[PDB]
Amino acid sequence: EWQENKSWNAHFTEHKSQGVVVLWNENKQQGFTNNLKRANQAFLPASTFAIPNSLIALDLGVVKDEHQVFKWDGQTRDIATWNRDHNLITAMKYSVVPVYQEFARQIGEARMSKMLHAFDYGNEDISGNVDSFWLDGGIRISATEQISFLRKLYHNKLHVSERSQRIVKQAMLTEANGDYIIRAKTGYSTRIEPKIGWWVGWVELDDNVWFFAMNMDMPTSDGLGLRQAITKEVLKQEKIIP
Amino acid sequence: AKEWQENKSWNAHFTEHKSQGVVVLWNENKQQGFTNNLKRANQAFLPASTFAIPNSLIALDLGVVKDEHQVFKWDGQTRDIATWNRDHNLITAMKYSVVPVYQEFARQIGEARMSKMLHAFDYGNEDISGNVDSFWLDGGIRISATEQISFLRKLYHNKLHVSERSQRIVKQAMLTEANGDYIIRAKTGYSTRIEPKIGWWVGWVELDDNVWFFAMNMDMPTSDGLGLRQAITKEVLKQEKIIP
Ligand SMILES: *C(=O)[C@@H]([C@@H]1N=C(C(=O)O)[C@H](S[C@@H]2CN[C@H](CNS(N)(=O)=O)C2)[C@@H]1C)[C@@H](C)O
Ligand SMILES: *C(=O)[C@@H]([C@@H]1N=C(C(=O)O)[C@H](S[C@@H]2CN[C@H](CNS(N)(=O)=O)C2)[C@@H]1C)[C@@H](C)O
Ligand SMILES: [Cl-]
Ligand SMILES: [Cl-]
Repeated sequence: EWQENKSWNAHFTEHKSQGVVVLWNENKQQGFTNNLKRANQAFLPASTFAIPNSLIALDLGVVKDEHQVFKWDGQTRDIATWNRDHNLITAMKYSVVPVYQEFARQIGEARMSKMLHAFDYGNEDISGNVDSFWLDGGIRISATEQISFLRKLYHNKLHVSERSQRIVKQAMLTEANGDYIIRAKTGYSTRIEPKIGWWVGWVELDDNVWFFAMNMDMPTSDGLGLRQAITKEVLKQEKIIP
Repeated sequence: AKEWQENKSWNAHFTEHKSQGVVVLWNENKQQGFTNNLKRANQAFLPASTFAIPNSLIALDLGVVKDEHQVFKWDGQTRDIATWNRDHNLITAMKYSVVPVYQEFARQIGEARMSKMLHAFDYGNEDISGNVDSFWLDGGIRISATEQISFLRKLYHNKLHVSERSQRIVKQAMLTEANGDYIIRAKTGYSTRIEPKIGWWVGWVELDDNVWFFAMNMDMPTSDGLGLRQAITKEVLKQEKIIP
């Protein structure tokens, strides 16, 4: 079942914001959200598209492994961490769009369309060329749809190799300590309103996994740390992390 | 290949705690090694719970362990470490150093396959003499800090003669710490059945642009000092500007 817990709206309104958190308790097969409507509204994925793009690139051999180096093209872009050589791990850490656009061009439109359909990722009616559609609004996805996709990835159930799925889950590693492991991907959609932040992923515990997907209003880049901070406040409230 | 560099200033991090030991570092990009004590870096000890790394690789490659979700049920014997008295999988068995799970792996692998695969891994002295389910606690096997690094470099590069999948699963199980600055994959040990009683910590630090392998051991006359395995290692990594 799904349970709506409107008490989590306080974690957004404390920051003069609005958003949705969606949680899924894998052991109990139960979901929770503050806003069932916004949980099911589709937003541009922005940098969260790094997950399916990386899976497809690895499965087709566009990317050999997580050590392959994608050289900087020497064009200075306005995110400083993009202006250097990357591998699949650092490209995900720094959300390096130009690396992902070269992956997409090599995948090509036909194989990209077929794979996203196989993954049941995003809307049926995608539009835009293969290096741009995932930046310019040609694909969108909801927080509940991000959870369903991430559950398939966690269980190695996507229609790509087990190896591809294991490598991308390695690249998603964000935090680990003696209490929990978080595998996740941030996003920040700026090209089309509403400007939003994403954080999608899961928390591994000794005896359970909690999937999460959040998006929130992001009128300026000043608020970007709230993607992780508000999510962690909800996880702490629900006793998932200490 | 390149000369080991000795840095005796690291001894201060041991003597601060009235302790003695060795830290060995390997800079992968530069193919350069560093230690406070070249002699002790080459001294071979029982691996104790550091053996969980090769034991898990062999169990996965032979199909004794299907994957990292397979549950190893508690046998119902109450042991003195409370976290052992519960069901485990390959991830939690490594986190809690659950010897009874690893002893079941070793019995299913058996003496012959265990001896052959440690030979294939070039692991320490390759000697499994003793009980098939305790030789890494009180039998003949011995490995040095430098030998631990040689083994871990092969694992990092998927160069051991087991499947790539087996190597990726064990590296997942070794995950110890991750933040925006670094990832540590590592395994603790504490050898208490045979003198000298020692602590171990072996593994690597992944940075954006390099990997630093480490192997440390130290005298551990009482369980008091077990946190020094990680704390002394991190003081050295901080001194060398590897972590903040
Ligand atoms: C993905 O969604 C986009 C990228 N994701 C970004 C992110 O890191 O969240 C970056 S924005 C980057 C963050 N660090 C720089 C400075 N932040 S600050 N000090 O101004 O608050 C800017 C980028 C948008 C992808 C689609 O571009
Ligand atoms: C592996 O080498 C041995 C195991 N390694 C352990 C470890 O924690 O490093 C456990 S010892 C663990 C720590 N806390 C309990 C002991 N007392 S305390 N709270 O002071 O640390 C249990 C175990 C020895 C394996 C061969 O047994
Ligand atoms: Cl990992
Ligand atoms: Cl063990």
